[PDB]
Parts: sequence; structure tokens; C-alpha cells
Amino acid sequence: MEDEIRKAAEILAKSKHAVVFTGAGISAEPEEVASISGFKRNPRAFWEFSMEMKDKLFAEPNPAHYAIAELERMGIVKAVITQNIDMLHQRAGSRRVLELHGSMDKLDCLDCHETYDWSEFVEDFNKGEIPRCRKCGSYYVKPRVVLFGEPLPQRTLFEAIEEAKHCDAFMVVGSSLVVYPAAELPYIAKKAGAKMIIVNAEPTMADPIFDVKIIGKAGEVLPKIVEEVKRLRSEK
Amino acid sequence: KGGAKRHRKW
Ligand SMILES: [Zn+2]
Repeated sequence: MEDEIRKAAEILAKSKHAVVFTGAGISAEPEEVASISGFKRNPRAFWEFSMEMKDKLFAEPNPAHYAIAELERMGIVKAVITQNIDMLHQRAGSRRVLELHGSMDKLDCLDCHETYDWSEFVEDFNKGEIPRCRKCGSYYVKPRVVLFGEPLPQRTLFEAIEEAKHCDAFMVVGSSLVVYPAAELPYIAKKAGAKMIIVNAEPTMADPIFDVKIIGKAGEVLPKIVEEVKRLRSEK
Repeated sequence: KGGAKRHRKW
């Protein structure tokens, strides 16, 4: 994968406006669980599923997140578009992060419309006590996450589309590109003439559109790309 | 507005 890593580094080093697009592949290491109809039928199932999933996710940022943060610090990466709700990009130091599917940070009771910060629930949550509305007692505390069957936040989606339309490099990391409308974004960048890079553990059905394809672990690949970019810029 | 968050094969 070294020649591919070098090709990706060359693209990024020459770019005027690079964008990174991430999915669950960088964070890890259906209807009833993660959809709005599922949540309305049984919000406890969503929360019990989330308790199981938390154990499978990285508790803190990994080297892929730090590499992406460093590329922004270097002035290369202008935006991170993410499908993830775990805020690991921000915790790694990324600033320009577009959260297509929101995040767990803020929550609302669907019955009485009370608002919450995640900090209010996290202790109980880690003990397996599901979020309940303290005001009215409801089981319907919904995080400001886009569940399947919900539209995306309009401002965020617009900004992400604008990034895709006006970038000259677009790097997908840890996404199979099967969730829409998020998955439209790499096609928009491709149509706009951006150089297309993909980094994944496995192939995707979208692989044919990419100029550079890297199969590997993002935590290994992304730091190597950064080091090569620094070498091309005489920073290492 | 992009429709709903949804799964497709590609
Ligand atoms: Zn309530």
C-alpha cells in the first residue's frame, strides 16, 4: 500500500482545498435499534442498543482522528464531514467538523420538550440506567442524532454539499458509502473534479470512482499519509 | 432536502 499512500500524500500536498469524509470504520474497534419508527415504538430498545454499542466503539480518539486533526492544523484539510455521532474528531482537535447525523451532546424529551446535555445522563447510562426525562418521567428522551428515517439538519447538509462541490481533494475514511444522503457527497465531489481517495478495511461498491484506493486500518494508514505529506512539504 | 437517512446498496 506504500505507492497508494504516497499517491494520496501527493494529492493532499498539492490540494488547495481538501475534505475528509468519515464513517463508522474510524470509530469502531436495525429498524428496531436505530430508526425513528423504532424509537417511537420502543425508545428503551434504542438506549439498550446504544449501551451495547458504546463498548464496541473507541472510548477516546485514535491515531486516525489525530492524523486528520493534524492535516487541518497544517492548513490542508478544510473540513471534516462525518456520519459519526461520537464527537471523536472534535476531541482529537478537529475544528471544522460537519456532523451530518448530529451527536449525543444534546437531547430532548419528545413528550414535554425538556432539553438536556449528555453530561446529565452519562453516569446513569454507564450503569445501564436508560435516560428518562426528569421533569415528566417519559421514556422518550431522544438525542439530537439523525436516526434512520429522519431528514438531516439542513444547514449542516448545505455546508457539506458546498464543501464537496468546491474541494479539489476528497478522502473517504471508514465508510462503505451505503447511507444516503451522506453517500451522495463523494459523488458530488467526483462530478466537481476532485481527486478521490478512499481508505477502508474492506472494499466498497463505490471503489471504482476513486483515484486512489487503500485497503488497511485507518489508524495505521492515516499517520503514514501525514508523514509523507510532511516530507513532500519539507516539514520532515 | 436530501430525503430521509436511509440505506441503499450503492
Ligand atoms: Zn419530559
